[PDB]
Amino acid sequence: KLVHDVQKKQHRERSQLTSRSRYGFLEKHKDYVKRAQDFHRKQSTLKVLREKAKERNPDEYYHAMHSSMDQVKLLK
Amino acid sequence: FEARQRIEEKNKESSDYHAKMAHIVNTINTE
Amino acid sequence: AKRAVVLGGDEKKARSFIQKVLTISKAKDSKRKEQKASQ
Amino acid sequence: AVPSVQTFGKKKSATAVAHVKAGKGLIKVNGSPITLVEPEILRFKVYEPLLLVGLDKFSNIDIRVRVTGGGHVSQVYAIRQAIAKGLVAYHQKYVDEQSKNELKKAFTSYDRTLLIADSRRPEPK
Amino acid sequence: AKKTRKFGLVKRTLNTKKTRNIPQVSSALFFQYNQAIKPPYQVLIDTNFINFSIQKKVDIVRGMMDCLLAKCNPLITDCVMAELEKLGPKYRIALKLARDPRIKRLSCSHKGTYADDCLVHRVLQHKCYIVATNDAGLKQRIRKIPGIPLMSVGGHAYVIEKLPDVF
Amino acid sequence: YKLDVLSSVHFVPKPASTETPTISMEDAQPLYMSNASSLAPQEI
Amino acid sequence: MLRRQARERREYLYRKAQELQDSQLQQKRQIIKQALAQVDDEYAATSGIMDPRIIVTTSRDPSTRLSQFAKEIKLLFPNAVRLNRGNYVMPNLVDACKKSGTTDLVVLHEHRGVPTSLTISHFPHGPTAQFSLHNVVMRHDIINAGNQSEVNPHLIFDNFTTALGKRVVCILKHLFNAGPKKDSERVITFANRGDFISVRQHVYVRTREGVEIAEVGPRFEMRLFELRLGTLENKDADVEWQLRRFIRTANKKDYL
Amino acid sequence: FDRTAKPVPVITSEVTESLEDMIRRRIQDSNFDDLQRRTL
RNA sequence: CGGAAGGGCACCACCAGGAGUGGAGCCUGCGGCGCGCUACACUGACGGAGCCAGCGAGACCUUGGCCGAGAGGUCUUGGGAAACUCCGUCGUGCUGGGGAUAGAGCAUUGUAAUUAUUGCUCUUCAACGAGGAAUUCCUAGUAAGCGCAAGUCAUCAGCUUGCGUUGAUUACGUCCCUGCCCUUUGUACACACCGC
Ligand SMILES: [Zn+2]
Repeated sequence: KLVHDVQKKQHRERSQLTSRSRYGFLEKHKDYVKRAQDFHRKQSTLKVLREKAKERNPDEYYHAMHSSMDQVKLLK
Repeated sequence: FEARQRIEEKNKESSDYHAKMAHIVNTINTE
Repeated sequence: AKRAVVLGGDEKKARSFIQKVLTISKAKDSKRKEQKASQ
Repeated sequence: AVPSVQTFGKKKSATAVAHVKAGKGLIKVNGSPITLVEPEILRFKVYEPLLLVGLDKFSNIDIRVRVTGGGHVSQVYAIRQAIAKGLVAYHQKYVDEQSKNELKKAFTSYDRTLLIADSRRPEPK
Repeated sequence: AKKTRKFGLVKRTLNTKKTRNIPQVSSALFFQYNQAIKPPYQVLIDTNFINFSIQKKVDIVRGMMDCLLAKCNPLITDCVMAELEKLGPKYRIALKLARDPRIKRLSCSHKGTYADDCLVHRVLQHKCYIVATNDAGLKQRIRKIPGIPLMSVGGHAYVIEKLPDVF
Repeated sequence: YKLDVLSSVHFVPKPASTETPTISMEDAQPLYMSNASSLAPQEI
Repeated sequence: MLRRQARERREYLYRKAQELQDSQLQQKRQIIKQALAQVDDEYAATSGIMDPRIIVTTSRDPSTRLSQFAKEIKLLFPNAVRLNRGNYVMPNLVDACKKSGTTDLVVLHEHRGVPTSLTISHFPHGPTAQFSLHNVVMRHDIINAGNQSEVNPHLIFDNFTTALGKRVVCILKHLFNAGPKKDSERVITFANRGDFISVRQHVYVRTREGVEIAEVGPRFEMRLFELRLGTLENKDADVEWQLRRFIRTANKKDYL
Repeated sequence: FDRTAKPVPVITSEVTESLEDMIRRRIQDSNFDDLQRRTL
């Protein structure tokens, strides 16, 4: 409503130390939250799979249970 | 020991500030 | 695995062409989908 | 097909899969003969069921054992459990049940943990 | 599907997951302008409009000319005429009013006597008429329809809403 | 009865069906035991 | 039997969800309760009916100091038995305790002889509380002073306010023995002072005028930092409450 | 600077006197929580 | 307020044993107190050979090839632990157990102060000769021995926590002692027993 543009200025983000450029790309918060979301998804699916393997119930019967290199490839 | 004392001091000052602002907004609403 | 077949010339480079065109179209489709997701 | 029968021996953490079929009379463990088991003292602990019951049945029977898991003593006990289970299973299946019962009686009068597993589960006081 | 089984499957659901017909816009419409409405106007009459005109003593043709400052042809459908006839003996004056050599009637092909749906469909299909009314439901539906002038009766004479050239 | 018919394994029959001097066939005493003789010496 | 345990843990999860929803409904209905004018589920099924039995057990290859401390906790509780876990896996341990029929487990962990962690588990798929216990002082650490009186002790709980405090006081209450005598001699105190609960044994006699207490037993401040729904075998069960350390108000928030 | 967690409280004579006085009050009142036996 | 009688329990008791702490060295929590680890050798040390697991899956680890005694470095690929078993050397001597300390050398890492650290080779071979007064813990896959992995909000990094491997001697009775507890109105319902 009542705000100067210099008040609305901009704030740039500084970069990795040039002496420490072996380890690259100093990570900020947007990258951190992307990484954390992907790791949370992996942990969720892994917990699901561990729960299912804990409740396998080993009497399940499904009917599907009744079943040179280029020269080698061409021959096969 | 210094950590303990500093936490105590910060909590005391925060409580005093909260009481002061509650009193100010009370005076605003009643005056 | 695929079927090992032997190719001569024009048919080989034509399959290279159709792979190129598929890759172009996949990139453009993904970019348009991302733009629509942002919108 | 060829008459075959598969059994499992299980000590502490030693699994022993045993395939038994008719054949020339060979007893092989992990691709080696049974006369070359590892600890060189418990070789008789693994000969125990053969010498208990006699050697003619094993002259008729082919046996292949493979073993995974567990230390040395645990593996030897799993091998002998798998051999006794396989032999009495083959005898129950493809020859007379009277000889099955005679074998079961001889083995369980010598040592019952030949056949059935001794899972030493805990207990509180 | 037990209730405990339902709860278990919902918990596993959360953990796992974590021809057509598009009617063309009329060629009469710059974005909301409706540039096919130039005088003399054609105005669709409704029953409540006739009755409130009788109540406030404004003439239809001449009061409408006083509103729009142009000649207006009022048109009455068969659905509206049937609603008047079914209202009947207490609105005999409204019926003799709507039956007139200048009120050019226009037919319809509808199974029913829903004047609101008749008028809404007319205006959806053509967008050359302006609608005359005083009813709130029809007002809201036509206000949602884009680019159609609404003309209500109110106060001492008619009022017109969605026309650009009101004056 | 209906629930035992449904959930049981073996055959179960219908339970029952639902003046004058009456006889009770089942007697919860050997029929030559007097009531005073059945009463204990502590409870009297 | 594995199908039994799976079915029962699923029903237990549903029952805890229902109890949470009904407790929120009770918090809603409490506003009406002041206009006109209780224990947990497992401890309700076995509140005062059956007396509990606990197994206090070491972590693994414990030092002599930790074994002394485990014996001290065994002497603090009534109906306790001491258990030396050596080469017991955790599934077989809780399986043997379930099979034996045991009300609860208390496993201890130390650091170079100084106890620091204590986890309690209620056994029919009950909750596990993980406490960090800091300021340990043992009777062995003090002196040859005699022996614990071992009578069915009285209980004292100070400054337990929130729903978390209610959960904790119910858990510890039902670890103790039910229905003590009126003139029961030793009293266990559970003081709460800013998330650091502290326990002490105290004997007391009523004097010619008042009371006079003697402090005995162990002496240590514990502090809860986890409360898991399933038993401690799982490490994948849902968490009912989890201590948050790297939050902004971490050094000011109480009962969190 | 600033800290991150509650400091573990050191036991002193004042707080242990306060605590034994609390227990004195509780016992003198004979009003303390116990797991009373279930009736019926 | 005190006693008596009857009864139960307990590796804070008895009984039978085992394994530690306290002696040396190293490490580490407390300010002298305490916890772990390695030793004091022949049920061993050393050299060859045999080989058997489980828990674990957020410029990196790597298979293979090269050279270097080793430590290591070099070029290429993708995203199977120890104790143990057998054969052999040594033999009772602080000896070859022990590896403190010291010297010399070789390589890696940071970096630039001839800086610090790590790993390897050779030489030097200290204390320790089975640990007083005392003290602790323990009854079965338990005590003890041996390694492997991971650091998943508290606690831990010469450490905590899991995991597998090898696996015993001795009680499993008694209230005699040292304690602790319960009862001294069957209250409850048959037979029996007891009867202030
Ligand atoms: Zn119509």
